[PDB]
Amino acid sequence: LKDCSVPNPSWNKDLRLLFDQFMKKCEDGSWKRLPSYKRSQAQLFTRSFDDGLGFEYVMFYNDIEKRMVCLFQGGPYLEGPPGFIHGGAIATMIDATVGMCAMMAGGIVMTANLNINYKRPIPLCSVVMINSQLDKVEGRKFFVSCNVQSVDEKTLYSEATSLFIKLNPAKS
Amino acid sequence: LKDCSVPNPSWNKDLRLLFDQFMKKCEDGSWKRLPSYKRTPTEWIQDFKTHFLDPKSQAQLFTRSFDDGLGFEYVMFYNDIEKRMVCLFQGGPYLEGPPGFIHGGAIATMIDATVGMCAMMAGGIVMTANLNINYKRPIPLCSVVMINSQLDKVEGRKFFVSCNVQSVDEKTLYSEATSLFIKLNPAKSLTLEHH
Ligand SMILES: CCCCCCCCC[C@@H](O)CSCCNC(=O)CCNC(=O)[C@H](O)C(C)(C)COP(=O)(O)OP(=O)(O)OC[C@H]1O[C@@H](n2cnc3c(N)ncnc32)[C@H](O)[C@@H]1OP(=O)(O)O
Ligand SMILES: CCCCCCCCC[C@@H](O)CSCCNC(=O)CCNC(=O)[C@H](O)C(C)(C)COP(=O)(O)OP(=O)(O)OC[C@H]1O[C@@H](n2cnc3c(N)ncnc32)[C@H](O)[C@@H]1OP(=O)(O)O
Repeated sequence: LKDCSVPNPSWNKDLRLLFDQFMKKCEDGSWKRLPSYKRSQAQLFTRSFDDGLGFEYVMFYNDIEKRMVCLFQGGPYLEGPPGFIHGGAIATMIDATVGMCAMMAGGIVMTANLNINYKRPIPLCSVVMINSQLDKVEGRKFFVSCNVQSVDEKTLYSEATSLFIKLNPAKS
Repeated sequence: LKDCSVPNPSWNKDLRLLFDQFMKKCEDGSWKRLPSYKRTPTEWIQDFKTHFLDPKSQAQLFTRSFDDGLGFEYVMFYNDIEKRMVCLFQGGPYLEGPPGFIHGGAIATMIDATVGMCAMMAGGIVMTANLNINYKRPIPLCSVVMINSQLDKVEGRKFFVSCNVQSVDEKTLYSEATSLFIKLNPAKSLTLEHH
């Protein structure tokens, strides 16, 4: 049972720096780091590449603010347009972030809607901040939105909205 | 240039039988099989870098980064007169999200791949601007689905594509999506559109 949401030697300096800043944020308990594990042959999609090759990320959650931040570094195996991250790898990390935000707020959910605007392409081996927030809850409906930005927060790469439906275990 | 859109021992009978059916559809010439590779063909890399975007590898196509059967297994067939691209897709165990089912991002990925390849046939080098997915029913691991996309309208550099994700018998609708793709303006050119 290995935790992948901790620094390894594939991590760019920018990702290490940001991770350290968010670990400091965790000092008073207002933020908290989420461990992540690999998982027949079935494995978690975002944790199925070797180190550095696929998704490298850590999530930090702020309960008071119902906010999830994903620090994310995309490896060479996530390529779409030459030199950039595939639009589906972006959707994947968006979904994993906004979904985990809903799940920390309110428990088990599944994505019903995912609406992504790609504003600027993301360079392969770059590091981004996915910042999501729970906007409103309406019964079983969780409305989470987010944005993907450069580490320095100058560049806006993507914006997304999403709807998660809390499952009713007495039905599934 | 090894073609990954051909049958291999991981392809279950439904993927294999549905490949044969679309291969039959290709005989009259109305449909055509697309190849797919682990890496973009060097002609398109050259074109892309030299005229559009170069950010200054082990690089390989996201959808083709899994060994046989574990990830995305797929083939695309295109109909030019219908402006319609169909992807036959089988999702392996490494695509798991909810236990037993394909991750929403791996569904988004195969949707993006399909609608994106549809936009490219009509528009050349394009990139995703919007991708709007409704996930209606969960897709079980190792199931074979069809992604059916069509180009709905072209307006300047805008290509609007729709699609559906369906079971082989078409009775179960897993997902539906809409999308906007945008034909890239070369880096050294003006557009010269409104704005
Ligand atoms: C052969 C095998 C190879 C395999 C291939 C392998 C892999 C395949 C690769 C795959 O992985 C798929 S690429 C997947 C990842 N995609 C991206 O990263 C795209 C990032 N975005 C951009 O680079 C730019 O934003 C883009 C180039 C898209 C547009 O940038 P520009 O060109 O500068 O566009 P303008 O800003 O002048 O806007 C143009 C018009 O569009 C409108 N518009 C724009 N965005 C919109 C939105 N989100 N909703 C609604 N509308 C939107 C806008 O209002 C305007 O309309 P008007 O206002 O009516 O004029
Ligand atoms: C699982 C553990 C996580 C693992 C960790 C991995 C994590 C990675 C995460 C990824 O893996 C992602 S989870 C994997 C990807 N997700 C899926 O495949 C979900 C497929 N969908 C479904 O199973 C069902 O549609 C769902 C369970 C979503 C809802 O099924 P039901 O329970 O039958 O709910 P109802 O259908 O009665 O509708 C409920 C309400 O929502 C409204 N609505 C529904 N869809 C809508 C849409 N698209 N737009 C707008 N609205 C929509 C609807 O109008 C209704 O509203 P009201 O009638 O006004 O109340």
